Amino acid sequence: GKLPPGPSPLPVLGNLLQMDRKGLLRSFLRLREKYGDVFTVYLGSRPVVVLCGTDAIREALVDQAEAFSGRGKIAVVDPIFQGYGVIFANGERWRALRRFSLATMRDFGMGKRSVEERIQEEARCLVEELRKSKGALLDNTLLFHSITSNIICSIVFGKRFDYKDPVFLRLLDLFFQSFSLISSFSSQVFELFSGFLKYFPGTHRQIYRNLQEINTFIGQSVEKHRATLDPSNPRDFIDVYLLRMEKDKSDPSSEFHHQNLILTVLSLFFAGTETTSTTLRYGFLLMLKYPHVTERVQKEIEQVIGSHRPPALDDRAKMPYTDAVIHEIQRLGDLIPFGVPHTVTKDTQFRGYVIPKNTEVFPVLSSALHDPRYFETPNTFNPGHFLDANGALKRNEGFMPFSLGKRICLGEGIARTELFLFFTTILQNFSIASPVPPEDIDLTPRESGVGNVPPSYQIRFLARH
Ligand code: HEM
Ligand SMILES: OC[C@H]1O[C@@H](O[C@H]2[C@H](O)[C@@H](O)[C@H](OCCCCCC3CCCCC3)O[C@@H]2CO)[C@H](O)[C@@H](O)[C@@H]1O
Ligand SMILES: OC[C@H]1O[C@H](O[C@H]2[C@H](O)[C@@H](O)[C@H](OCCCCCC3CCCCC3)O[C@@H]2CO)[C@H](O)[C@@H](O)[C@@H]1O
Ligand SMILES: OC[C@H]1O[C@H](O[C@H]2[C@H](O)[C@@H](O)[C@H](OCCCCCC3CCCCC3)O[C@@H]2CO)[C@H](O)[C@@H](O)[C@@H]1O
Ligand SMILES: OC[C@H]1O[C@H](O[C@H]2[C@H](O)[C@@H](O)[C@H](OCCCCCC3CCCCC3)O[C@@H]2CO)[C@H](O)[C@@H](O)[C@@H]1O
Ligand SMILES: c1ccc(-c2ccc([C@@H](c3ccccc3)n3ccnc3)cc2)cc1
Ligand SMILES: c1ccc(-c2ccc([C@H](c3ccccc3)n3ccnc3)cc2)cc1
Ligand SMILES: c1ccc(-c2ccc([C@H](c3ccccc3)n3ccnc3)cc2)cc1
Repeated sequence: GKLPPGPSPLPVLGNLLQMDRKGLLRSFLRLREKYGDVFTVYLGSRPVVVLCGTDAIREALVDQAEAFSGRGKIAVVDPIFQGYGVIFANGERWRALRRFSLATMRDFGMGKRSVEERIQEEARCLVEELRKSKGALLDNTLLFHSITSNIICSIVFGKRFDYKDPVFLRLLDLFFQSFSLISSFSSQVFELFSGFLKYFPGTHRQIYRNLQEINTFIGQSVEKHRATLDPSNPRDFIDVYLLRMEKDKSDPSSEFHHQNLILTVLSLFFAGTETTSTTLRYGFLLMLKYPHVTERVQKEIEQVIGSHRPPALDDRAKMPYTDAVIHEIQRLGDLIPFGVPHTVTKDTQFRGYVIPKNTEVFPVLSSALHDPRYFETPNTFNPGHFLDANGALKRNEGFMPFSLGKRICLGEGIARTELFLFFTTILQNFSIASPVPPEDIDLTPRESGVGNVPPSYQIRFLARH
């Protein structure tokens, strides 16, 4: 009849500066061990419910799907205004964002050319590019960001970029390069007081460069498309925009808004490719640790796909072992350990407790991905987790990398497709190696960030013959 049990928000002088997973995990584990699978922790004076393990998470996201279908909130984590929710002042801006997001999402699933085909084309170009390395040790970060990003570029501009095209490299840099922001508590307060909120990284110097060349490219590309536009046959998304602009008679202010909102949406699409990239990077790090598994996968590729044709999405149905391996990669990859926050849409009764309407809830996906109740070896790579006695693919309750229920990842489809095609196409044409012996491969993620990302590592792709 009350909120789940948990620690008190007090004392206030109890260091409101929690900043690190190595210590947040320690705290998380302690709380779960003491209060159970469902507890409440406070962010400032804000109650946040935490769900642990496969059972609790599915009972909420699935069994009471509607109740737990509310969107999470963006809360201040700093000691000042700690816990306060932050929102856009104009509710319409938000609704417009959701609208364009969905519309654009629908448009990308259209066209004569399928996404699978573009991913195959990209996989082909990746193979060729890797060959040029003649097996030298390299950091696959740039190329893995490149292959997922190029799919969006292909869809938008009509064709992919060459990996070394300056515009493309500046684009990858704009979205994924880390930059340093220098400021004091006082200077940040002063900015807000002056009416400015600069949240994203990049000083004039840093970003003005990339951005300037990028805009020029977009400008002229929109120009070329317009000069050769065929209303009967839209080639790509730029055409779709030009056509869906016919009779868009609106003042400069409103025109600006429509245009910039599209760019903002495309930006989110680009950022989203990072989850797939990271999963691929984690996957290959894992393959380095298990050379024999990698070989089995290559063997299955040989049996089903052969070596005279590129892998196709429908080949996955006949490749249970590789499928199982990819599942393990996502499971152990554990990209979003804490899950994405939700809110209950009404006072909700859950396992004897009452979660007030609008309360934030975190389904800790990591605690499910490593659930000893459903995975025989929760902390060890094991394809058996998804295979029956006859080696056929089988599902596992603990597997929920894309989350579950009504808010399940809208991109799970394209992500799975890219994972499969990139993973199999690469291993079909290459074997991999590292100075670091298998038994010494460390799967520990970077200490920074909210998600799990493999730290930089060296790997070599040996062309097969
Ligand atoms: C291996 C890759 C990916 C993983 C593991 C993943 C994971 C997730 C997870 C766990 C959520 C939160 C679900 C919840 O609220 O409970 C989420 C949401 C979402 N993802 Fe992904 N994602 C991936 C790829 C993608 C891609 C490629 C896109 C974009 C095209 C994308 C778009 C979204 C969107 C729009 C949502 C919010 C959905 C909603 O609340 O209704 N994701 N994703
Ligand atoms: O004085 C106005 C100047 O406008 C420049 O930019 C044009 C561009 O040529 C024209 O393409 C643009 O509309 C399209 C760009 C807006 C974003 C469209 C998005 C579509 C999806 C992919 C990302 C871009 O409108 C701009 C004007 O509002 C023109 O280049 C100049 O020639 C013209 O003199
Ligand atoms: O509130 C009183 C307690 O404060 C400290 O414990 C804190 C820890 O310092 C603090 O690190 C911990 O943080 C818990 C919240 C973060 C982990 C739980 C979830 C947060 C949201 C994302 C998913 C995980 O909360 C504990 C309980 O509040 C002190 O260490 C305790 O001695 C004291 O009893
Ligand atoms: O249509 C108005 C909507 O208002 C609320 O939605 C919130 C959303 O829950 C809330 O997530 C959203 O936040 C705005 C986007 C997140 C902040 C982004 C900025 C954070 C600081 C750095 C710059 C970016 O604001 C919306 C209101 O403007 C209500 O919850 C919705 O039910 C209602 O539909
Ligand atoms: O037609 C209504 C649709 O509602 C949901 O789709 C939502 C998704 O639930 C919802 O996640 C999505 O949000 C679009 C904005 C994405 C987040 C943007 C923020 C990211 C973090 C920084 C601030 C901005 O908008 C979609 C389209 O409205 C349902 O999931 C869909 O099934 C349903 O078709
Ligand atoms: C209740 C109590 C505490 C928290 C909490 C929220 C965030 C963090 C902390 C964090 C650190 C590492 C992984 C995930 C989150 N953080 C700080 C800035 N951005 C993320 C630590 C704790 C959330 C709810
Ligand atoms: C293909 C399609 C779009 C883009 C693109 C390029 C730059 C931006 C640009 C941006 C600027 C800085 C960081 C991220 C994106 N933006 C965002 C909102 N309005 C402008 C957005 C999108 C790049 C390639
Ligand atoms: C339109 C298109 C895409 C999105 C979008 C929404 C959320 C994210 C968000 C994400 C945010 C930043 C980097 C990588 C991913 N995410 C995480 C898991 N699944 C998605 C990325 C993109 C929003 C609107």
